[PDB]
Amino acid sequence: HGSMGDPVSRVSQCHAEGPENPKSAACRAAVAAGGTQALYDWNGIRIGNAAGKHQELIPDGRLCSANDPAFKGLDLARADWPATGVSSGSYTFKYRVTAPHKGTFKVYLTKPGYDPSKPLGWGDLDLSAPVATSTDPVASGGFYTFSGTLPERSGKHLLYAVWQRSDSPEAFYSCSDVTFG
Ligand SMILES: [Cu+2]
Ligand code: NA
Repeated sequence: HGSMGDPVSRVSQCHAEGPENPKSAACRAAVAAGGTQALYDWNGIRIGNAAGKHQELIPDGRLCSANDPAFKGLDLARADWPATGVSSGSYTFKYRVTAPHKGTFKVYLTKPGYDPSKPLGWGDLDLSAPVATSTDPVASGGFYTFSGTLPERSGKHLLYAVWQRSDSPEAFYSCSDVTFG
């Protein structure tokens, strides 16, 4: 259980605003669409029986909720999700982990031309060249820390992190909004 901490996941960012009266238009829309409970369960975007079949199990437009209706407010195609500013180059990812598990993280970045006003699909992600991978990182202080590389990009983008357990078919999913502008 967990979610991306740096760059902060969309679910954790809405939680940090105060789920009962969010600050941003985007998080207010997420709560009107899917309720406040999702934000308290920020560490629980999961598929119990994924077994590496992410693209088979998760429809386009359902990546940020992992096709769980509880999290459907996170699927909105907003141009205005609050975003972490990033730059191309080496990057130290921090994944906020509330329950450690053996397994592998892969982090994918949207392709050039990404339009956040359209639903997120697998086709929008560069799945052939993950920006980071980490197998069995060591939890410390409530985080996994692992490095990768953000490639050259120009404007609004999204990072999609898949955490597949190795002792279990369960996986966890995180989308983080970023901008290179
Ligand atoms: Cu867990
Ligand atoms: Na975005």
